[PDB]
Amino acid sequence: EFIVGGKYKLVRKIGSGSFGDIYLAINITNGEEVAVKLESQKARHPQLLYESKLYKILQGGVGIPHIRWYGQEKDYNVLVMDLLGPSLEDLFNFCSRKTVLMLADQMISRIEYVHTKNFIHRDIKPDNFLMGIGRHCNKLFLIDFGLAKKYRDNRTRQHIPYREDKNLTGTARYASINGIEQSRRDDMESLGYVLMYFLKAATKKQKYEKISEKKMSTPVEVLCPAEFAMYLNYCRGLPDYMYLRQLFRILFRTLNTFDWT
Amino acid sequence: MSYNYVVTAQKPTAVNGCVTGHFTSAEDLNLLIAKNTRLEIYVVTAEGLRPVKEVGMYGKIAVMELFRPKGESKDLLFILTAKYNACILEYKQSGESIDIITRAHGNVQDRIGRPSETGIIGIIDPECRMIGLRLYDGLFKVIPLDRDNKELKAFNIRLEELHVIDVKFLYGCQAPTICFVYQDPQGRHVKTYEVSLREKEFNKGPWKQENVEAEASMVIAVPEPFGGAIIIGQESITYHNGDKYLAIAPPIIKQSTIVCHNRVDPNGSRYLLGDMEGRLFMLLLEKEVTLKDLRVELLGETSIAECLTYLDNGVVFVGSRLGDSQLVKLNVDSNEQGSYVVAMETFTNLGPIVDMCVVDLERQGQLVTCSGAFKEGSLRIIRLHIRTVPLYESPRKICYQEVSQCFGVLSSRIEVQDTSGGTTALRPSASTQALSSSVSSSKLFGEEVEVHNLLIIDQHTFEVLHAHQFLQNEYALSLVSCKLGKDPNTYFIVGTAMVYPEEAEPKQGRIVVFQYSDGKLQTVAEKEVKGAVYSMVEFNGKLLASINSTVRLYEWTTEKELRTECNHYNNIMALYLKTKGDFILVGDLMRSVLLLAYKPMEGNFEEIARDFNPNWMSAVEILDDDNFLGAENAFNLFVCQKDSATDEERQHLQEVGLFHLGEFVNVFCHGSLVMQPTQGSVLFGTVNGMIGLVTSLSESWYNLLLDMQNRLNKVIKSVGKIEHSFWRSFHTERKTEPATGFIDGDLIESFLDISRPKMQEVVANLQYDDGSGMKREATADDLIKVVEELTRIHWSHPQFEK
Amino acid sequence: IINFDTSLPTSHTYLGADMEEFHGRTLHDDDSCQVIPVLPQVMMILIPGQTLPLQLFHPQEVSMVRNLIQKDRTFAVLAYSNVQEREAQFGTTAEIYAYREEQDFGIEIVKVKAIGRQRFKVLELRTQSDGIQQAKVQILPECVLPSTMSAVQLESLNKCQIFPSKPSYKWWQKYQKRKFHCANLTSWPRWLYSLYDAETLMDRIKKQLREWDENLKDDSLPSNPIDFSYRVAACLPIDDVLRIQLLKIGSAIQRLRCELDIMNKCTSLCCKQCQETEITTKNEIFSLSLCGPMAAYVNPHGYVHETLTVYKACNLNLIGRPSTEHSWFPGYAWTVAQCKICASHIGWKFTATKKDMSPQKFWGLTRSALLPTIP
Ligand SMILES: N#Cc1ccc(NC(=O)Nc2ncccc2OCc2ccccc2)c(O)c1
Ligand SMILES: O=C1CC[C@@H](N2Cc3cc(NC(=O)c4ccccc4)ccc3C2=O)C(=O)N1
Ligand SMILES: [Zn+2]
Repeated sequence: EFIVGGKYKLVRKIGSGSFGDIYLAINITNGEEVAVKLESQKARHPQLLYESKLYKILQGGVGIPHIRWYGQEKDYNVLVMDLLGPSLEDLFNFCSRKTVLMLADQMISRIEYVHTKNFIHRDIKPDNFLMGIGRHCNKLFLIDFGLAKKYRDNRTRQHIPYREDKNLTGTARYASINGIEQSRRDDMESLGYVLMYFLKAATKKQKYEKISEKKMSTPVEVLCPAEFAMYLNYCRGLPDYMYLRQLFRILFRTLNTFDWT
Repeated sequence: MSYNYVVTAQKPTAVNGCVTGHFTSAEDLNLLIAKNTRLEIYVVTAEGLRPVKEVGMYGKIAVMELFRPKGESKDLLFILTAKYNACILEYKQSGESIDIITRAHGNVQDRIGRPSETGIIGIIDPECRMIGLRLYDGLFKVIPLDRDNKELKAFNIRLEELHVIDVKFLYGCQAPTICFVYQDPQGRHVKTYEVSLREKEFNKGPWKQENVEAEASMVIAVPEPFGGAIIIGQESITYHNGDKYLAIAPPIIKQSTIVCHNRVDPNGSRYLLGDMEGRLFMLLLEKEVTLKDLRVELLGETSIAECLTYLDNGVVFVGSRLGDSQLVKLNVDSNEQGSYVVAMETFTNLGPIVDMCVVDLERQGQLVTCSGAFKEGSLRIIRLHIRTVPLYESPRKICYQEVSQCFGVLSSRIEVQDTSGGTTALRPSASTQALSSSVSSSKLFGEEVEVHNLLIIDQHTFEVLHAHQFLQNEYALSLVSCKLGKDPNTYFIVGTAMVYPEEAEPKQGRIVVFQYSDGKLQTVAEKEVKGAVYSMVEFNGKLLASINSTVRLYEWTTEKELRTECNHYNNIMALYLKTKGDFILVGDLMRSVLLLAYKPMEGNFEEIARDFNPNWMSAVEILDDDNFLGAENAFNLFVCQKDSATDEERQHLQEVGLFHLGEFVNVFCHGSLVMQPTQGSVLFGTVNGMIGLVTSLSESWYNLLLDMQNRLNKVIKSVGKIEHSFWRSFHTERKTEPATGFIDGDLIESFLDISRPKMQEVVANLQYDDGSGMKREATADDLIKVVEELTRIHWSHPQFEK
Repeated sequence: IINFDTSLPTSHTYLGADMEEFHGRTLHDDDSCQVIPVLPQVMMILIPGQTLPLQLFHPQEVSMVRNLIQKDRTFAVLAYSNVQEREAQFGTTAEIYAYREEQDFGIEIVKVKAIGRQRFKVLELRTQSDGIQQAKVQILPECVLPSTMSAVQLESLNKCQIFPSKPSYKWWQKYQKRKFHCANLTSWPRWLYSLYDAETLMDRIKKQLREWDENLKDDSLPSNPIDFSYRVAACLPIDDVLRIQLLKIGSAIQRLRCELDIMNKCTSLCCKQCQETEITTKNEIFSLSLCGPMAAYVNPHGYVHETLTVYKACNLNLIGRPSTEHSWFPGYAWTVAQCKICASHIGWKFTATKKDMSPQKFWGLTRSALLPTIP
């Protein structure tokens, strides 16, 4: 049986259709349930090292896991971490399809940490959020950092110069305006579309560009509190995100546990 | 070194047994005194004791009895040694020549079994039909006394009772009957058995009883016509004979425990009792055929007695181990209270020797020892010529200060708790009758406490000049006299500990420095330590101290203080501490030898070698840079050496010498010329009062003496026909091994005592590597010269018999 | 330890209560050269008298155990100085008293319970062709020493050398005064001789243990000095070098003295990776088993853990849900405990299922992840 580094044992499958199928490993010396992302040495998408590096540069926080072991085993590269749990997405659609905005500020707090840690996730979807298990049952964790752009450069983090005519498919339903390179503003703009979320075809010019143009055809006020709709607008105007956080705390307090809990 | 020589300077003086009877002749009363390995025979005359014969045994005498079987002219002697050699001996005299004839001999050891904790018991029945030995728990060994039993064949019977205290043979029985007292979880009981030699089994005894005191220890077999037994306990004295029962609880015997007895009248009318303090009692049995009552009276005070014997004319022999043996007279009248004792003769006992020193080496050394305990403690000055200085308390440690011309003695006395919260002394002692007295600090039932003192003694008159009393609950352990640092003054340094009954391991102690100047003793400096200072030595102008398990080196500052230089931590306690140059020898009570060196440049301690073998150790010494001496469990000597031919072997000490001495060594000293081919000179003192000399030989001399020893064993007749090789073998309960690296000087010096034809037989075919260079057939004269040169390394014993 | 049975953890019921039980002994004579097989996976220091559970998976170990069952049932547990190069100087002989075999999952499993018997010294290690290790072994002796007074005692007091049995501070005063009466014939006092007396050392150890753990029944400890010392050494939560040091000791008195020295030196268990955080204190250690606070258990995959049972632990992180499968202590569910700093495996937290039991929450910690601090 596949023993990861002579210490773990892959018992079953928990997620697939991904770059790294996320297995459930078990420590043959401890008994702990473990999450293992496994990718081939000749796989088409080598995001395993990408996400491991992003976890490594994360190094702590209430939303970033701990890498138990990395390296490689024969033709299948491996990443062992703590068993994350259930996805925020696979909790919102399983439960029933205050909780929304209490989570949102937890997400908002998460992104300050990644922005202050000199990089960007850039791939925000409800799938990439996962609730913890046990002690972490109430804490948000952002994962799937394989598609996360690193702004670390020489000395202090320097945003790379913007380059027009760029493509984005990782955020299929949250692409929005993003030629404009994904950045801090682009992170928080996808969050507002995730909060909002809380005619296709094979041609991409109709399945992505038409969605984006309909997304920005009308102001956010008609689609939507309109006050936090215009917060979204002026958040996309991008410094300001500290202000946006204090304003969102004000909104959270001015409304007089979560869905599944 | 690797080859050593052991000789006896003073024979043991302590008495462990004594019997009376008719051994030399049927018309003469004889006293036989058993000292360690030495048997002395005396004839009882009106003037006193007349010595006739003294013999040496190849063993420690444990059992000594006199019996007269049917058809024999006089008494025969039964001896059992601590190595289980059993012999029956006869006294024969043909004109001037006197010999001890061996009638039967053998070894009665059992290959399996644990030795009894209460010891070895040997009894002979009044009808002279068997011998009963209690050697191992649960077994009783019987030796038939038929004429045709010359190898001493014995058989074992099983005892249901595992913990036996005492056992005796009863008088007036048709079959051999034994009576004994045993202990079980219920208490202590008295039981009897009958011994059948045909069936080799135990039969049912004539009577059984249960009412025995919880502190009963002694069984006394009363002869005819009374019969029965007397059981002596801490509070009561009882007489049991079938349905008869008598008990008394005299208030006079509660103070101390009765440890010895003897019979005065042939019919058991009177008995002598002695206790642990020196009181002599009389036990009187009243008669109508049958016994009426028991009475006890106090006779007086003698030495602390190990054994008592009556000499048929009102004279009693007191055989002591803690002090001098006495001959006393029992008078019908008295001085204060009825029937006192009067001393008439005193015999020297140097044991126990707990410490000693060598003084006046300018011109011929002298030995000063701390001897005795309790009221028998004294100082002995040995030149043999012996001088006694009674202290009336216990001497512990001693040292000599030449500048002050005085001795420093550590002592202790026993005081009892009075109602007033203080303590009261039992007798006037040296520490209470000193010229000048001082205390460290002043502080305020029937419980005994120990008070420790430091005594200053003049070297000419041996009077007490100054006594210093230490703190309450303080136990003084070490004492040195030395000069420290650049100070031109000589100091007395004492290492103490604080001992509280509720604490197992002492956590406090101190080192105190005293100076004796202008007739007074003053305190210069004191240092508080967090342990017990077991030993101290002078290390190249510094002070080496052993606190609990660590070794500390101190420096003497110009401000008159002790400053710590380096610490070394061990897993063992440093009970023993010796020094030669830059080397330090460390040892504990479990025979763990550690060799350390001082690195002067680095200022710390380095470990050179070690040897860990679990056994009980009593003393160690340094012979030279490589070889070290020690004393083992049982009564043994060992020698270890280093670097004999990687770091595994260089850090290991191996045993190059093993020997069975027969004595318990307490102290080693370098007495180079105490008594004015051999190298070095070390003296040791034992519990039995024996003083010995250890010197080092060369290869050639060792080989010659070993060959001569082997030849002498074939020509010298031993008493009991014990083999010298078996006697000198290293002995432990788990191991037995032949002796290596040691020459027995007593056997070598016995060569001068044999006849000339026997000398010719010994010296035949011996190749002598004379100083000329070429080996030639040795003659008796050359070996006589060698042996006389060997005897010159110690004094000469005087004649014993008249 | 109320309404809970202390004998349950000793039977190791998680392996199967239908073992084949073997009665009989085999003691090798002292100081002899013998060849004994070595199990290649065991990395434990075995103290004599200690129980070792094993689950063996590889075919060579199964063949070795099957051969051993028919012949003297002894294998060697080597106390490795460092497991890196598989070198060791001393070890112990273990004897099998329980054995069963299962053909589950298409493979062969052998379950063994073993007890330690004798200490030895390693002369030579041979790794023969098949892939197992046979060692040349010299059997170390057990040193029994008589009383210290057996060299100075006068024969007269030897009659009173036995004393009436125990009914006790006054009693121990009397015991010291009367047993070592002849200490004045030597250079040392009575308390020094008491410091080397096995009975007194055992009494002191029992007093200390009862002060730390009050539920300690009087008769739970053996009455023999050798067995007492071996049990105490087995139950002490110390590191490998100290266990090797205790295994090298041949005398029971020295072993007792070393154990007292270990106990007296202040200790608070800390994480091995961090060496800065304190997991538990010696006050919160209790004996949920008849063996004591520490014992050896085996997990489903054949790894032996030495678990220390403590009432309370600090700075531990719990991962996962309480699972009741394969629990070493019946009636409890375990949750994995990691260090709050280094995130290394320290042990488990056991929460009971019923409500009439006691205690309901406690912690089990592995010795290999614990380090004793000495100030
Ligand atoms: N049968 C049996 C039996 C044998 C042994 C034991 N206990 C023990 O060994 N140590 C023990 N116990 C309870 C509380 C504290 C304890 O020391 C903790 C400790 C000691 C040394 C270093 C560091 C920590 C028992 O409770 C039963
Ligand atoms: O008291 C105790 C005793 C048991 C002890 N375990 C339990 C355990 C299970 C495991 N996984 C498994 O078997 C397992 C389960 C499902 C599929 C594949 C494997 C691994 C290690 C440990 C381990 O060490 C523990 O945790 N606490
Ligand atoms: Zn840690």
